[PDB]
Amino acid sequence: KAKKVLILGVNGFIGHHLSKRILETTDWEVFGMDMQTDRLGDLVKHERMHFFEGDITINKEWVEYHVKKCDVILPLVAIATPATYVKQPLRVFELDFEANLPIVRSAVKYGKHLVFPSTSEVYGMCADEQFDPDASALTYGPINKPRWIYACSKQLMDRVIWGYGMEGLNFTLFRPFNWIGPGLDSIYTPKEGSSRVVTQFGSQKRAFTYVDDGISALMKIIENSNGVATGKIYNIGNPNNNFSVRELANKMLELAAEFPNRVPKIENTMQELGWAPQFTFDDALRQIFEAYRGHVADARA
Amino acid sequence: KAKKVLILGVNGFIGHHLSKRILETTDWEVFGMDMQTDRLGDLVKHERMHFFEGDITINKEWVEYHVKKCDVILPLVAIATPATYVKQPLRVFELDFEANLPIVRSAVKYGKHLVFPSTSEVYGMCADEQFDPDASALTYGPINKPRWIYACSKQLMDRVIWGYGMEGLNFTLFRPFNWIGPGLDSIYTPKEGSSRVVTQFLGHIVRGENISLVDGGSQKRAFTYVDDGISALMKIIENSNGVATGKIYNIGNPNNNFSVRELANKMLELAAEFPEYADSAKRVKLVETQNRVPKIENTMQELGWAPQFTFDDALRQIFEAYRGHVADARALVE
Amino acid sequence: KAKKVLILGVNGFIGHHLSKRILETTDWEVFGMDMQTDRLGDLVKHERMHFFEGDITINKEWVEYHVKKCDVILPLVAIATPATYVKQPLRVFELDFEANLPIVRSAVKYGKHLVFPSTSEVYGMCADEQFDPDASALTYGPINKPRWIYACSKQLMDRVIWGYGMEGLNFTLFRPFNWIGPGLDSIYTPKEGSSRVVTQFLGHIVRGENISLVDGGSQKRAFTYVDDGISALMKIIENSNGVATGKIYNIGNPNNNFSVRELANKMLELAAEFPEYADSAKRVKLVETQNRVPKIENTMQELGWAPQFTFDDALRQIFEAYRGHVADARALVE
Amino acid sequence: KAKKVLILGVNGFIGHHLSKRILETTDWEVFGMDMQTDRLGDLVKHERMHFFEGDITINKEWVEYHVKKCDVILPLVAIATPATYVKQPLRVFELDFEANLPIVRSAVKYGKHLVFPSTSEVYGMCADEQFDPDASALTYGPINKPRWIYACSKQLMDRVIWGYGMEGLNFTLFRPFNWIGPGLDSIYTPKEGSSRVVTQFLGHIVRGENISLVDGGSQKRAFTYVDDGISALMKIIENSNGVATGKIYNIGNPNNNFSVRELANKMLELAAEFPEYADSAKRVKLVETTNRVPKIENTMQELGWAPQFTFDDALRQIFEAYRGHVADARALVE
Amino acid sequence: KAKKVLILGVNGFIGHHLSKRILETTDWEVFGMDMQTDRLGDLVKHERMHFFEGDITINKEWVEYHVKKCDVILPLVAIATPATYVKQPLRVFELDFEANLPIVRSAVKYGKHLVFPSTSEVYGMCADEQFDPDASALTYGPINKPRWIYACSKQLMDRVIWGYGMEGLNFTLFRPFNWIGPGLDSIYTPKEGSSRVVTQFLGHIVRGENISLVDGGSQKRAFTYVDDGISALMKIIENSNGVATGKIYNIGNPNNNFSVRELANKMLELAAEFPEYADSAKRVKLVETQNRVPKIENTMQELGWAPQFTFDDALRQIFEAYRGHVADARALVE
Amino acid sequence: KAKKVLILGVNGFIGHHLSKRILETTDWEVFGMDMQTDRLGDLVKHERMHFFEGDITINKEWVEYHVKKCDVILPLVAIATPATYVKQPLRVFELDFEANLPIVRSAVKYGKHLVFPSTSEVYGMCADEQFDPDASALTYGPINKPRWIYACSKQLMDRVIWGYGMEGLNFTLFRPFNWIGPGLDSIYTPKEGSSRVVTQFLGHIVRGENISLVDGGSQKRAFTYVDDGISALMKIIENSNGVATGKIYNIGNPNNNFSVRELANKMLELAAEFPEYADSAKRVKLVETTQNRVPKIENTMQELGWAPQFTFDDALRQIFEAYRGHVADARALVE
Ligand SMILES: [Cl-]
Ligand SMILES: [Cl-]
Ligand SMILES: [Cl-]
Ligand SMILES: [Cl-]
Ligand SMILES: [Cl-]
Ligand SMILES: [Cl-]
Ligand SMILES: [Cl-]
Ligand SMILES: [Cl-]
Ligand SMILES: [Cl-]
Ligand SMILES: [Cl-]
Ligand SMILES: [Cl-]
Ligand SMILES: [Cl-]
Repeated sequence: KAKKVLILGVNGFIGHHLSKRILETTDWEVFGMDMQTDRLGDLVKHERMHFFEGDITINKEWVEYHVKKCDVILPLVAIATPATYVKQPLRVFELDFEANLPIVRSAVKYGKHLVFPSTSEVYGMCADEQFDPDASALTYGPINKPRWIYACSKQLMDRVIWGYGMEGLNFTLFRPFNWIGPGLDSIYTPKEGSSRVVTQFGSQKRAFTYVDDGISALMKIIENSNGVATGKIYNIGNPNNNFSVRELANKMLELAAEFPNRVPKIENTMQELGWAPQFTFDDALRQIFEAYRGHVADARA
Repeated sequence: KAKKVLILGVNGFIGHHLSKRILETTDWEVFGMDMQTDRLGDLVKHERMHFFEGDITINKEWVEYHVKKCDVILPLVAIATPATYVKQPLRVFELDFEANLPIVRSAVKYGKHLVFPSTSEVYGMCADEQFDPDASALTYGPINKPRWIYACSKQLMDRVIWGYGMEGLNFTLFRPFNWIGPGLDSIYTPKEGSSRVVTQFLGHIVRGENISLVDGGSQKRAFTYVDDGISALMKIIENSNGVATGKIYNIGNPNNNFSVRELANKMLELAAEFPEYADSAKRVKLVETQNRVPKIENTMQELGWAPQFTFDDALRQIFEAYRGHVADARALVE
Repeated sequence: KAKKVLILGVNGFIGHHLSKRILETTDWEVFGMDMQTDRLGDLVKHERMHFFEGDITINKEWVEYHVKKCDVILPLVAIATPATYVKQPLRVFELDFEANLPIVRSAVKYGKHLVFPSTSEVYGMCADEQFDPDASALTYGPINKPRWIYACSKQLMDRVIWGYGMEGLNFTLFRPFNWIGPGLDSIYTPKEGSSRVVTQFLGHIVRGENISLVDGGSQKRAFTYVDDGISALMKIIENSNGVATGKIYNIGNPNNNFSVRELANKMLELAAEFPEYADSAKRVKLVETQNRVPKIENTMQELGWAPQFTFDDALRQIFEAYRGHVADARALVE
Repeated sequence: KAKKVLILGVNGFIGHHLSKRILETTDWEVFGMDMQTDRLGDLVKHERMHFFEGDITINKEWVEYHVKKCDVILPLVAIATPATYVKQPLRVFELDFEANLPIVRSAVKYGKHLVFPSTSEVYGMCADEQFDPDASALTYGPINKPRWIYACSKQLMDRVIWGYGMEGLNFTLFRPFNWIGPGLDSIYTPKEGSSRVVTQFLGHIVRGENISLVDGGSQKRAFTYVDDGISALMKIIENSNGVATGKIYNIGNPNNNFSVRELANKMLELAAEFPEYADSAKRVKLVETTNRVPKIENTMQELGWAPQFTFDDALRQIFEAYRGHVADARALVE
Repeated sequence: KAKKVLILGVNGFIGHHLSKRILETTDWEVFGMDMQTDRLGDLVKHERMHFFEGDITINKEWVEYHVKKCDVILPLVAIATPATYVKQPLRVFELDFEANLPIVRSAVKYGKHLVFPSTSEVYGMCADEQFDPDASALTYGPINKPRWIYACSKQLMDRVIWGYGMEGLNFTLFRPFNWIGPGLDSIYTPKEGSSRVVTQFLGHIVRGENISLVDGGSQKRAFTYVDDGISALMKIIENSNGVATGKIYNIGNPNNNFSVRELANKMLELAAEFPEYADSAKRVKLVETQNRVPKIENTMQELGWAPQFTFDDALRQIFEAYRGHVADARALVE
Repeated sequence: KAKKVLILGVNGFIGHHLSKRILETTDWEVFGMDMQTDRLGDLVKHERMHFFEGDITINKEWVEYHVKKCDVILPLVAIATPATYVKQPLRVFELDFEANLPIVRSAVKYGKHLVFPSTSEVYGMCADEQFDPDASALTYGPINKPRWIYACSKQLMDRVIWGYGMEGLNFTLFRPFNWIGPGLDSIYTPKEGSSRVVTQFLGHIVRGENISLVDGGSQKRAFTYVDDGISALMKIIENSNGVATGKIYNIGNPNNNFSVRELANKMLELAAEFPEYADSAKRVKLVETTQNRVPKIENTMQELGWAPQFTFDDALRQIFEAYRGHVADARALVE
């Protein structure tokens, strides 16, 4: 009777944050697949948490089985390191596109709700003051700029999923804009996750989104009250936290003193999900320092 | 000994015209795959022409075998009908991308020269005065406009090929700009090749039907006679000194830049000169319901190539060729 | 050391009652496959009970591994709902026959005991007074009566298994005749096991819904308490001296021969005795919209078995078991 | 535009006689698959006859390709030899059912007309005065009589095809009743087509071997000359106004109703009239070892068809055709 | 963070002794696959011991996943029973070579350290005083002596691994020379590990059965206590600065050099001292029905290793361990 | 009715000579598979010659279909170039063993006669005076000498075939000893058939390039004219009353027993007699760089009714004659 949520790549930034919220705030069962459990801590001991081992490129039977068993499908496995797009464009395509296509097709076959991570980068060099999921044009560079294979792969997957939507697939696309929070993803981790630049730590701006706001929108998508999220595409970002790299540096140091254009349009996200981001840039970063104080070891790695 | 050219989807516009030039002007052997031969006429009786049967979505072993056998690989099979992009986007992805990828991957495996039909559509809503294959940005609409699945499939394919190029694949991408001539592909033929709009307009003229113009036919296009298209293709296949390896060429005549309305008027005027068409053409009503110029600098310089045919010669050649084959012209839009 | 019994589709009527008997009366290990465990209660907690997850149409490797590991193989997964035969005949074939064949073939490959649920329906419109698994002819209606795809699929599987038997497969076929008891499978559960007619009547009765008597409801059938069914299965699994190898057993009580009408009336009269049912049952009308008696002589002598439960005992047990689980009862037809 | 007919298992009795009619009386194209051509006479020469090599159990790609290419699909490959049903029941299931199913599914996928050889045996031990494809019940013996695996495999294939018909498959099932004529398939040839008893009896006769009658050879059967068989098929393939779509036709001559004893005697009487046969025919004794009328009303009415050849006409044709081909006749039982 | 060691075929001689030493003397994690855990004792309790179920011939996905997950890959599954080489050489090839090749290939793909059990038998009838892994010639009998398919399959695997080493594969081959100790694998267990001749002799001794000496039992061999074997394996798996990468190591004690006859005598003589063995030992008849010294110079010097255990100390160790498990000793030859 | 002989890798030395013998002396049908026909001359125009296209690593369906169709199965496709064993051992294994295994398994399934080219190399460093297929030990070097992956792959295949023989497979193994004749396979052609040492010596001689003599070139070998090799093969394919079923035959002329140096000198002397080769041949020097190999053929002679007729000298003279209007094809032997 309880809703079953399938998270592929659950040891990630998103997976462990989403699992926590689910276990703590609902009666849903979590089916979570990954290779390691190091980001989950105590979640795995929870009686509605069901971790299992597998890789989407290898455990095809075990993955398909859980797609049939579950109600809502989150395939979160994906290469999302900008350095890899340039150096090994083919690895990006093989994992983010080719390895995920069967999982999409299983969600179709078994009539499930596919909640898929598109990308904030899908807009590319779009010039709109606000990136509109229903309206903005999508602009990439020429073929001889291979970094664009990431955006192009994600866009094609969006259109393939949209195509299946035209034939009856219940899907929601979401595009996270620079989610940040405790438990940041490791630079080389194969998951849609956290903002790289913030871990590492100049006038390029981006919209930073505290993870709790991101997760809240996701919960509403999974709950899908009245089927409102079906067929829809949502930017999940805080456009009020549009800060430059210099500003990030300066605020992070000003915050560390206490302890011893790519703007997402989110109108449809707010209205349709009854959602609004609560965390200011300042709140967001304060939260990350409060969290990592003990674990200086986990920070470096 | 002789160079071997594999054409997947040979029974049609590019298949016919390319095979013809190859047989008549080189010692190369042609291996052409398709389901039927009714567009090849007498080419099959030539000793250097090797037609064989197969379908790229079915005959995987027989196709791969030919990729290992041949030197140059041209996979022309694809849905390239604008209406289908909107109504059936999944079928466009499945065939144009998904079913061509194993062919690309065989070309990688056996060290062959992959000569792949990219598309003029890949530039999308590009604002550049000339679409430049080494420089222009590529712009599509949002996900809720599914017609863009074609340009997006074709883009991702160009990038996957580019990624193999970075690992040693010998490839050339070509982007035909509105190739037109005798033996146009039927509107629903799943082959890269001939300008659909010109084909559609020709079918209307000969059936005596109205020609419908969106936004008063303001859309401008660069029209290219097939002989010009083929000559650039020949140079790519020859690949003197490896000059075409790693390259992307628009193959178009930027000097034949006309609006869709100008195209309709010109074809209507031309139809009236021919007694085979005039009477159907008389019945045609033009009814009512932005700039796409190819840069061809690299194409002309690297390949020693220049387009020779004006808009006028192009269309005339077309009307000449169909005059005793009006039934063929009429069936172009069925 | 100990016998390992593999049950595929363990989470239901047969899986539950059998497993229980195995755990309480033998030293055998039970390996049970299904998607959920809600029909197994605390059985999973027992050290000789090994539940594992999978679907026969998906987990090919995991199922075959278990066929190699275990000694006796009971593949229970099957659409066995009459309504479904008529409306989705292909689903019945795909699951009951096609998805079960690889499992049969692994039992062959690894030299296991295949204990396979055939069906009392295999006899079809047989005219014999007693359905004899070694002698009775098997009669179905024409192709335009798709209801018979179920019996025909099951007959073909029995013949395939028999063909494997000719080549050395150790098999036993069993044909349950309307097994009934606690934990009936709900009507769309895709498992061989419980009498659908008794299950649907129970559901409708507890819901105060009218009952359908097809063709006046004079078709006579034989009803069997689950404990009698299970006792016989236990004998088959133990297979003392190889007595059940190559054999085909009807498991049912021929003395419990009642018509559909008689069943409905009996169940109505019984429900009136219980406080949980009497109110809803009073609201039940019978609505109008030959003999199927099993020979069990070989089953009796070869397995040293005899059914113990009368019709009344059986139905009584069922009503008692559901008194505290009225929602389970209501859900049987959901 | 011309209709394309696909025959899998073309090199034999049906493939030869069907192909000949098609080529002689229509503009349709034949695509015929087999391993050899020795039974096709001079047909291959015909420019509308397209023979190709392959085996339905091996050449999956080449078979699927031709299914997509063609309009009408006749899969004739099947073990149809009564002795093999008994001794090798698994091979019968594997070829007749399991290897034909992917062909049925390709016909579904590509929207083709599947014209499938069901069997006269599907009725089994039916008691009806005439075997009615829309109504007659179907009765086989028990599982311990494996001969029934042929009829049961064929029945299930019919129900699977029927299930696909419910989802939109354009099919016609046909059941030939002992078709006979020149070019009989030898007894161990795996194709549906010719009467094996007639073929075997001819074998013995030409070889001077005794003919065996079982249970006194009293069983009546309907015998059909091949030309009447083909005329029905042609009407099916033509499918005037879609009338054959979703139908099941017995194709036989109910007026040619003869026992096995009578068949032997008539064949022996007839052989004595032929110099080439008489010396061998004299040595044949009938040795004792220890009714099947087709209803053809729907066939006659929907196809506008009537069987024209008497049993006597039919046998005379056969003896005439083999008269200067004694070796071939002897080979029918090898 | 911590090194992950994958052992395929863990429930046996090497598996138990290796996992124990890993858990006690490192912080590494063990991932061990097998069908059962009965040879693992209490090792499964350890938090760094991860038993999982599977068979390399079936659970392809689960095996490949663990190869990607783990750092060092030990595939121990193989028929290594001499009589089976003779009786079923195909089974030996299929398991030892064909079924292990995909495991090797995954180790290549994912960049892992392949630590592979080659065999002392690979030298065959080598005439060298010391079998040198870097220099000794490898000598087998003719094709009509099927016993050599074992050594031939193992040889080819070593050369295939060496080929992948040339391309970057990080491998180490190890060749155990008659490893012996508690927990000997039963004779028909398909795992590389323990000395079959010693296991067979112990089995007969405890069963009061005769011992067979082929050709007087004058064949000499080197015998190695298990702790000495494991110590070398630990160094290989630690692989300090890649010292064992690309290397081939015999792991034997050349000072324990005894004939089969001397082995039998010494085992019987030592059994007399044990009251649990003495009585069955007196019933044993020794009945009539080449030096094999490993060079270990590279093993000693590269790995910092030396065998500590004398032959007599090794046999007494074995006799002590089986003292309270006579059942287990007797099951060795079943 | 007529016997059907399947030759996989028909466009080369054995394919050509065998196909010719079959067409001229029997009523058998030849089904030959390759990528090209340029080594087949006129043969394809013959009504009992059926050439078809395919590659054993790719056209699995089309190859298996032909195995089922035909009666006798000759899979000739294999890397057999000594330099490639050392440079690319994996490719040798993959083609010679792995890609041939399914063909063997099809022959088992469809009850055919598998006639498999094993190799004289299978004996390895055998010390026997005559290499006996039924008795001689098989000796290779260590793992770190990858040249031995060829002999080891071919040995394992012979043992897998033998194992299927034990369960009923109709097989014959044949081991050519230095078959030499017109139409030599170039040294990089992936086919069993011709002596590489003779082929490379010819190639270098006609190109006026040095010839290498490994370890002084003292090792003696047996050299067999192709006609003698084909005569034995024909008897195997006919297989009258199953004489060849389950058997292993060396096919060589042990009377043509000459050292590698003797071969060089003999070829150089022969080259000097032909105007097309003489100028090139004068330029060749022998380069030394840092064990007899006699086939026993008693079973082959007595079982098959066979004996080699051609001397070393006739054999090489026939080769030199054949190539003299085809100098470019001789030079290509080592390209
Ligand atoms: Cl870039
Ligand atoms: Cl805010
Ligand atoms: Cl659109
Ligand atoms: Cl111009
Ligand atoms: Cl029905
Ligand atoms: Cl009773
Ligand atoms: Cl029978
Ligand atoms: Cl009549
Ligand atoms: Cl042996
Ligand atoms: Cl010592
Ligand atoms: Cl070497
Ligand atoms: Cl001689």
